[PDB]
Amino acid sequence: MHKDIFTSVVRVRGSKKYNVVPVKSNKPVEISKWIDFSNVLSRLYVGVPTKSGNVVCKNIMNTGVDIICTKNLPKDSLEHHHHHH
Repeated sequence: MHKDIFTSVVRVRGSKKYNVVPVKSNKPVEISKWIDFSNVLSRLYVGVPTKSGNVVCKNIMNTGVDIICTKNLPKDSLEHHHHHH
């Protein structure tokens, strides 16, 4: 229609079960910048296991837009429902 919501996969550097995180933008971006931002993420390593809606870089490429990961990264899997066999 006009612009598309940026959504890409960035590398997450750390021991947190997963390896990469799906990130999205708060505001619509032109598809030409979707590639451009993904290029940035290709040199970028997120090292924070966080909840959904976490801002990695605000004003990416100095645009005024927010890039947020919407996947929940479980770094330490501490489940205390079961004991242990």
